Amino acid sequence: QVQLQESGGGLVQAGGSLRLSCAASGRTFSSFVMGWFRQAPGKEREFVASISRSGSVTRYADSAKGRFTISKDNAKNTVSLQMDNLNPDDTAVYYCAADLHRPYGPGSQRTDDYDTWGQGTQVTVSS
Amino acid sequence: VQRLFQVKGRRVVRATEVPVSWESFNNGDCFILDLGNNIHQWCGSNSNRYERLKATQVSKGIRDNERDGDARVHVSEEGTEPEAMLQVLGPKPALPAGTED
Ligand SMILES: [Ca+2]
Repeated sequence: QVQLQESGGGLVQAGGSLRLSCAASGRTFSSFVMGWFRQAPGKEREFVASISRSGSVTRYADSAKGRFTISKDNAKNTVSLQMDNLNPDDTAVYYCAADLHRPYGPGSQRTDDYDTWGQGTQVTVSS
Repeated sequence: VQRLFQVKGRRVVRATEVPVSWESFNNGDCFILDLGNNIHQWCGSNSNRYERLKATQVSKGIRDNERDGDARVHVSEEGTEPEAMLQVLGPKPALPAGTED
């Protein structure tokens, strides 16, 4: 029973930055693919960024390329999301996710490929 | 819902079901760990071309035919197992060799 918990969300001003982190708890034996999704009010769950087991190959949603940087720390067993140049279209609950079944490559943009999730964190960009 | 199948052979390859455990594994054949909506194709380092080709076919059948499409097939190599395989089998031991095929 690997678990996931997000941290570091909060309030930010249109143009600002924020860093999100996800700590994986429970017993583990190796590294694994992890990813960030978000859900806005009204809107449904969408991909933001995912990373390979080693942190070496990443993928970014269209909204996300340029402004966000995903990285991994395998001893810490965390994942991070650096969010620069935020606008209010980024306001949502941001979810941590893990694909424990994938043996190489970043995660996909689909939620059904992610089997482990945290309860999220709130990110609010107000204009 | 766990099954394991050994994929052993040459030019005639057999997929035989085996205990779900590391003990069943050896480093010279391919194994298929059926985890329901996730299917793991695992090939030993000393696996032959034929076994890996049949291993792919055995996987296809579980997804297409037993899971009616709803299954992902994850291919991995000895020593680079998915965390999900290690969750089920526990940590991998230095695996014993395979026999003649
Ligand atoms: Ca063999």
